[PDB]
Amino acid sequence: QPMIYICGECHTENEIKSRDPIRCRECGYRIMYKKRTKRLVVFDAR
Amino acid sequence: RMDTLAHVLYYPQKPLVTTRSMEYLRFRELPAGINSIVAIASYTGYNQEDSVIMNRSAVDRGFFRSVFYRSYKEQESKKQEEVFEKPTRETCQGMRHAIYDKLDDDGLIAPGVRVSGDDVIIGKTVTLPERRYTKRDCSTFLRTSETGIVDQVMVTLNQEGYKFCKIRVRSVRIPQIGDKFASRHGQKGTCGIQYRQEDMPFTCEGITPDIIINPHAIPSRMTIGHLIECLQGKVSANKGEIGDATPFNDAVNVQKISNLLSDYGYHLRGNEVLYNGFTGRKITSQIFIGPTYYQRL
Amino acid sequence: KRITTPYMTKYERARVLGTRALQIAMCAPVMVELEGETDPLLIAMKELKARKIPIIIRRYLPDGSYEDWGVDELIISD
Amino acid sequence: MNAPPAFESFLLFEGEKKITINKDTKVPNACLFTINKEDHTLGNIIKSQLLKDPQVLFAGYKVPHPLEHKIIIRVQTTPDYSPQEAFTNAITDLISELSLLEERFRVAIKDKQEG
Amino acid sequence: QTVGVIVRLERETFQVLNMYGKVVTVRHQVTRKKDNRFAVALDSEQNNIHVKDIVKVIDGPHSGREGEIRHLFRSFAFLHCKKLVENGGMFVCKTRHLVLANELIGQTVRISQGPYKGYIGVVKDATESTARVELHSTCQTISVDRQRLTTV
Amino acid sequence: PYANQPTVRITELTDENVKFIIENTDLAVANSIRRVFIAEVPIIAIDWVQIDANSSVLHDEFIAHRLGLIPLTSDDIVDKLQYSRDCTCEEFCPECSVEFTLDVRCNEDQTRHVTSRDLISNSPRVIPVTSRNEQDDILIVKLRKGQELRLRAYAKKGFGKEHAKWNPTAGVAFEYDPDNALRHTVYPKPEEWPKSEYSELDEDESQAPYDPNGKPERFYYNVESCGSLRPETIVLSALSGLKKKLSDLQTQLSHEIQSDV
Amino acid sequence: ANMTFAEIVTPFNIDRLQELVRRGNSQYPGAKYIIRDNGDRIDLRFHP
Amino acid sequence: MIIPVRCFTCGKIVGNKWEAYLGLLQAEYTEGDALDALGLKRYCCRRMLLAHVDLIEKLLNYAPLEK
RNA sequence: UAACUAGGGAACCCACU
Ligand SMILES: [Zn+2]
Ligand SMILES: [Zn+2]
Ligand SMILES: [Zn+2]
Repeated sequence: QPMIYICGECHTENEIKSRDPIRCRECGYRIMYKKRTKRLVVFDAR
Repeated sequence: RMDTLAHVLYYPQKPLVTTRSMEYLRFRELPAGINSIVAIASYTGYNQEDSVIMNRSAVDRGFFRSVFYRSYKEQESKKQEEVFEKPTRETCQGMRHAIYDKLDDDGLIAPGVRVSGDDVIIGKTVTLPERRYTKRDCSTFLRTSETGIVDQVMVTLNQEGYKFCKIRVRSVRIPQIGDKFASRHGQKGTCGIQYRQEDMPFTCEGITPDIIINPHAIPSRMTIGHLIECLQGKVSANKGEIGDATPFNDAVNVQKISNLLSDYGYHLRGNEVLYNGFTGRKITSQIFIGPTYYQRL
Repeated sequence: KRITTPYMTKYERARVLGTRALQIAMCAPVMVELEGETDPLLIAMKELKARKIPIIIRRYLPDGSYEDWGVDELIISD
Repeated sequence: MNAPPAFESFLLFEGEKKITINKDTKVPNACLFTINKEDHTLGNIIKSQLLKDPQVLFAGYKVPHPLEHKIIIRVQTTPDYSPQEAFTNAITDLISELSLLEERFRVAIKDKQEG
Repeated sequence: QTVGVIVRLERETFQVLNMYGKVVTVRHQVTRKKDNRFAVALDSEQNNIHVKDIVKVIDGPHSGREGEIRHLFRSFAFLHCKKLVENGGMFVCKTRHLVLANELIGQTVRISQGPYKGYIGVVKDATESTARVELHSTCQTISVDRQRLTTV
Repeated sequence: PYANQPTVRITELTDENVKFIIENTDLAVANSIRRVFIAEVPIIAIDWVQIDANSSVLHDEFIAHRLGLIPLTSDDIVDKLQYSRDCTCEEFCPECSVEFTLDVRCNEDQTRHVTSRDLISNSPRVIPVTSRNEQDDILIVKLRKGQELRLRAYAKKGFGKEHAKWNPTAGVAFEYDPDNALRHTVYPKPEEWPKSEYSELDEDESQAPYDPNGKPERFYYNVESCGSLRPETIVLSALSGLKKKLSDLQTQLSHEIQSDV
Repeated sequence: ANMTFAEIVTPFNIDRLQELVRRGNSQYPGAKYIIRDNGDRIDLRFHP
Repeated sequence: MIIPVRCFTCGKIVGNKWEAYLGLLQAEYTEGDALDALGLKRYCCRRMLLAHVDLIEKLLNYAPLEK
């Protein structure tokens, strides 16, 4: 349910729901990026 | 940039042997290729007829390692309504046999998630116009033969005020057998085989070639600029400078480069005594070897 | 009287070996002994070398008539 | 995509044998030694040490394909000798030579460190 | 939970004879189930019967007739007789009263044993013994024995 | 029919290379020794990186690849460590691995250089070579303000046959017959070929007279270490490893002869 | 592992084809389908 | 983009020598003298430093998307 | 108490042998 996006301009942690427009809540920039996943990221060092 | 079909080399190098026009092409600042120690030799017959033998130990150290970027875009539309959501078998029709749990609650995959072919990255459901299934699956998957890591997910509005997402997938490309490599003289060729450092031939100083090209690639092609660039690269790497290969320059000829190379304790024509990597016996013919600029195609 | 060649053509070799291999793979009784051979291709080869294949080749003449030749009646290339 | 894992050059998977013995039929007193997960590093020393043996009439090794990781060593000996004991004696001589080389290298380390 | 076969096509309803012997009248919006054409049923002689097999009725309320197998259940068999005129020849009889005439999927795992030890992957496909693990670090998907996998 | 009696003369011993001569041995033995130098001397290198946070301009595979190539001090610990595949633990354990931790956060306006000083070991003796207590530190990534790199790395034992990050040598210089007395290489014009470092001829000579009875002996070495092992330890562990491979082959061959006969 | 050849089951190759079927489509030296005598196709990709 | 940890050809460590190479170059050394002062003797290690382009300093001019 | 598929066309551009 709670989804976080990162604004492309001001780099703000943005809690928004679904079906509401992609709109930064304090600078109005309309491009946001997903945060890095919380799953296990393991690489061999080759 | 969420460019479709982007390729980036890990360790691009400016050429040791350059023309003076490359200062204005800005090739020094955005180079495409690596200066590689290259012997022109017939070794085990795996470089025959426009093929090369790559050093596996060099490739393990990041030699010509590149990263491939592919961007996937998808819109949700209101006509029939499409929505970015994670599909569920109890309420969606046409779902493939893919791991839909890689998607988040917004129907989109997160950066850092490993993906394979026919893996959903954007979950899209379109409502049926008219029971067991009320929504139809219209999700987007990767290409069937493509894997990688999700690099970046960008979500925005499009021109018509609809939700718009772009997903960049990061794929690390190790140089392998069949990858196409070219010199700066029209001498293209796939990789025939990769030998480790102990299998490669070596000079008396322990230098093994990064790439071995066939001698038969030269004479019918008459790419003498390849050999002169190799000689000048040897002189430049030993001297500690960048060699000038502007074409119509009378201050640079083969004899001057040869005398400069002879000043650094090498044979003036760029030949070296190589030893067999398998038996240790030195090769009867002395092999032309030096640094020359290859590009990963 | 048969007027076609007494030698057995390579096309006849190919089709006879394929047909016999398909028959052997479909559990036709083998006309020769088997020294542990399993692939029906090699069994058909051994049957052809022994001239034991129970196949009649009907060679069609261009005028409409035909000529029936046994595999054993024909000269094997090898 | 089709890249073999890097351990297959030296790790025996479950089922195979390290070294197999096969008798060579066309000549007497000859055997073929198929050794898995090995390369020129071991085949060359075994081949040369067998070549030092006067009772060995043939000694050669080869890698049939560089993409796979087996070597085939062919040893033919005199009739009063067998390729199996020739191979055994070659390995024993290589082991003793390496032991002597290791202890003399250690002595040289102490000599150079102590001046 | 209940299957059935339609006996008559009507304009807005389906006339379906289920395992009752009673014809029901239901609306159009029934669902469809995949028929088990390779199912096995057992008669009173414990003989194996399958689809399109002629069986005789020797017990039950309608003993004496003969039918053909169309669909199968755990303890029931559907029968057809072309001379029988009720409900288009459809009927049902019990099987024993006749005679012949993974959770691992999608889970992140660690290969804890073997040559691939320490590699982190996601199970694409799995069986009782082996599992297809999509390695996070490489582009490979490999078959790993499930005794060598640890769910992380 | 018997073994060689090889002799060792060491001409230069340094913390970065060993320069020695092996005489009275065969060419195949010398070449196999060089091959074991490059490929079959085990050291400790990073082979398992768990990225927790990476805000840098370099992606996670790039950082992991760079971490694998960082050499670690492996002397007298690589012998105690088992191979990770051969050890019975579930995850890594101290008996087969060394745990590394890196956690760098850039909060300053200056560029933060994540180097091998930031690689923090759980073993006091398996540390990056540049962190030994002169030389600068191996740069991993450069960070601007707001960027971070948090990771847990595990360093295990392997040899260069598997991956070049476990190659302990930089340059294995190898020579035999510096005056070309055997004519194993044939110079079309021997006058223009420079003399070897180990050449024993005058300036007027170009190559030695042909020796028809000669064999290759007196092999010249210069084993330059990458710092993961001492060069003398590289040579000693190479001899021990080749001995171990020969002994294992002897064991399997004895079992195969016993089973066949 | 992608392209397949339809091998007819004989008593001479019943065991080899049986272990090929048992390995399935996931392993490389395996099989993709079983074709019965009545033309019924058994998919080995989805485990029966 | 950044200096490789090892020379591709031989495997000598060169990842610790880029900043020292830049410091020697601004100390009015020639490139050959700077390579000689860092101990890079083989030309395989010399062109790792001679031909390197540090794209990472240009990548750092862009602000990260999260902070 | 595993309900099992893929989707159009027309033009242009680029690359490859
Ligand atoms: Zn904002
Ligand atoms: Zn352990
Ligand atoms: Zn180097």
